[PDB]
Amino acid sequence: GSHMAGAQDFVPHTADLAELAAAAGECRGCGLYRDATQAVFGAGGRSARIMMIGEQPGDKEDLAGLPFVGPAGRLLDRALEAADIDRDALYVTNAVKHFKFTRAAGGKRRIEKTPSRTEVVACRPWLIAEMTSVEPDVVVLLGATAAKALLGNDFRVTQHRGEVLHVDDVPGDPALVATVHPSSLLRGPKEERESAFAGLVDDLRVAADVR
Ligand code: SF4
Repeated sequence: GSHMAGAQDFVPHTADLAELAAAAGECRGCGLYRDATQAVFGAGGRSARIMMIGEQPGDKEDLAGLPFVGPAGRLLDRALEAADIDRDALYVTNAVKHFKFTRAAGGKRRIEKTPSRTEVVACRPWLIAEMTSVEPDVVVLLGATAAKALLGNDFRVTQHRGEVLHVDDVPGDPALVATVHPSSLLRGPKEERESAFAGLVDDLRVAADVR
């Protein structure tokens, strides 16, 4: 096998977020563009100092064209308010920008499926473009896929959670904070979810206090 070009062929020579988001709908960097409605790019402006990265769009994100609009987005807004963070002062995006899903005989119309490492690596040039555009001071990695996208396939959020990290190789050398994805707070033991929500708030407060 070989290392793929992925999305790089499709990223234009621009740091403008609107031009990048329009170009991302034309991306064929992996197979996910085929069945998805549209690219789900980031939301926010280049003056943000804090960038947050999730895994991929969900069903409602794919329909709306923006990240974190489903129930996960409600929980994200709850956490952000608890951490004194204005959502529109952030740039929020996802490691993978087309909805990966399965249809099914019966049941839900579209069932989210985990992006493979190949798709995360293929879509990573868009992340690099976004970080070049926004020049964030701190990046919050919401969940295991977003964290692995910038920190390595073998990165474990449980090993480093809440730490303020630096990778050798991300534009602008922001501080990075790996934390829980808000969707994980929709399922699991109730008191573990409340503990993990508190910890998410802690990690967000830490990210916002990074100078
Ligand atoms: S997922 Fe990322 S890489 Fe695959 S097609 Fe959509 S934009 Fe291009």
